[PDB]
Amino acid sequence: GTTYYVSSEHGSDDNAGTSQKSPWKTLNKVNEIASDLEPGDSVLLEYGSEFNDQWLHIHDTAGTPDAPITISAYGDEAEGKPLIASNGVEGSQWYQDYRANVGNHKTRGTVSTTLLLKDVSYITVSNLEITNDDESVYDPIDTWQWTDTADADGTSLDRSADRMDRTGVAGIAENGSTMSHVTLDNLNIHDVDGNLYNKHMANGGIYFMAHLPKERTSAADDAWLKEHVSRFDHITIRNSTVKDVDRWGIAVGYTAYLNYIDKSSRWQNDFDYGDGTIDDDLIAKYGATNVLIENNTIIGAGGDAITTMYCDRPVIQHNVGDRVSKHINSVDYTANVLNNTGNAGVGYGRVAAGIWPWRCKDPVFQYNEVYSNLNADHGNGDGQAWDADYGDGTLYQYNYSYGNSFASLMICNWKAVNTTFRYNISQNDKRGVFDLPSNGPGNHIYNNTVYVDADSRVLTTRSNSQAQFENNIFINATDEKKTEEWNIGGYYGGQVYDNNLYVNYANTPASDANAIVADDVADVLEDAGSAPTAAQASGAEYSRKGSTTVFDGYKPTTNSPAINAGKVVSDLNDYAVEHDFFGNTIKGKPDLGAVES
Ligand SMILES: CC(=O)N[C@@H]1[C@@H](O[C@@H]2O[C@H](CO)[C@H](O)[C@H](O)[C@H]2O)[C@H](O)[C@@H](CO)O[C@H]1O
Repeated sequence: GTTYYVSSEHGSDDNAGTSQKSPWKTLNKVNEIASDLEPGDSVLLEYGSEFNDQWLHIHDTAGTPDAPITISAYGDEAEGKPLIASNGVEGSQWYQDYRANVGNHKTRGTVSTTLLLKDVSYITVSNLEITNDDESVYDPIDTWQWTDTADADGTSLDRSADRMDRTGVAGIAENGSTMSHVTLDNLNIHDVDGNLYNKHMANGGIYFMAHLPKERTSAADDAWLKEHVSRFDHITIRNSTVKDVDRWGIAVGYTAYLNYIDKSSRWQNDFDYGDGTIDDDLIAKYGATNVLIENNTIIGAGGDAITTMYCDRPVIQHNVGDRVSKHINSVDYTANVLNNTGNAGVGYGRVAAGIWPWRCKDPVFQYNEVYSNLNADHGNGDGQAWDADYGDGTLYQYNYSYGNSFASLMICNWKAVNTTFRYNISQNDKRGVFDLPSNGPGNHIYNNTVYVDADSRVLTTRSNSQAQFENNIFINATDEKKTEEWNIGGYYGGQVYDNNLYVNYANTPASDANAIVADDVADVLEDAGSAPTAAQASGAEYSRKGSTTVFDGYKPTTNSPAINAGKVVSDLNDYAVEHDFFGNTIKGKPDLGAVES
């Protein structure tokens, strides 16, 4: 098919636009043909371009498996990725409507979006700079700090509950068809100044949600509704940066069809989650398939870094979350949050975790780093790196958490079931490592290494529910031997421990008939607590290849009591043991903790 060139500085809207020799100047020539773009068509924006007060709204078109549509850059890479900068302009706005009740949230309203993909399939978008700046909002994460009062050091926030929602990239399905094979690659998304509060409008860095294609009046409409399902398949977001956005970093899969998955009777925000189990057929039919989120960097999101929602077996890997929950605090999150009818309340949704799933089935979170999730001591009711939330079969493996305000992992309330947390390193995670607030059963927590400083402890004090703890290394990183509270509460049997390593503690858990005790961590691990304290300058995950890595301190010493000392785990959630934190195969009786020497 056809290739179109646009050059902010060298082009003219009087050119044919079909040649680098004679390119267009503005995105309005692209907006005009957007829905007529065809398989194989490309739109190439020239490195060094700035499209200020402009936007790209592509709708109701598709590539083919063999001829996809491409939005990318052309020219001298060194001039910097072409910038698209809508700046909130009225021309960037559109009307969002789920067309049903999809939670006690604002789910209906005006949205400013720099790059909107509405029912577009088989499209790749790459190599773009995307902002949605409000010059009247300034709160950069690079120089952010906790201030007792609002708007100190010439920061400025709009705390309005009714602040217009903004997104850098919005993926919207509302045709009752599958929106499939969307690739976002190597986008630099920043300064998307959305609503501080709203969780389920297209409000943040990147947001994909599905709407009903028409209102549902009564049960009589289900037969039709269930056969024209707006949903996502094969969404990939990779190599992208999302920085200084409100509220969400990356959110994929919130859907009107949650009324089928969450079994609403009246469709009046009334739900039945059953035992927390989610049927395969249900999440596959009404939710999102083949969602892949990899090699991204999230810095200073107002709320959560990355959240998969109503996704079937999504894969979230090699991503980095850095200093999120910036705006989830008592000074910034002040207003009485909107619903569609009135108020959801003051402090409603004043909670955020790092990288996690909402009502997903067997999501895989592997090879991710999360640093210093913010504000647990200033009004953030979460502040964890990881949150096995409402959902079934969450797998967290091979992840690094550092310095999070409140704990490494949460497992959140009654309908959070069948979680595996294995081969993860937690270092300097504050006020707890494991957060077990009223969680459901089936949770297996094994072959983790957890470095517990004097500002933390093994369990959050509010922990009260089920966890099977095996082959862990617990390190009391203080100057005396601590008597730890190994056990709080009894929901679904409470915390059961077997065959873990307890370093520099004065006691072991009552339930652990197979405890390994060591007084000195230096007889166990090469250099515990020595992994990094902040994300690599580049935003990439630190390397885990070579003779030398930043994680080498978690390697067991040559005659470590960790070596071959684990029980052989039977994973309670049908997740086969394969390798350790570094990709080293597990050989024989596993080594205690997250690293096979
Ligand atoms: C079980 C629970 O309450 N978990 C909290 C999450 O709250 C829900 O999130 C979904 C969005 O995917 C809806 O907004 C739902 O109505 C909320 O109750 C919360 O999202 C996270 C962090 O933001 O932490 C838990 O406390």
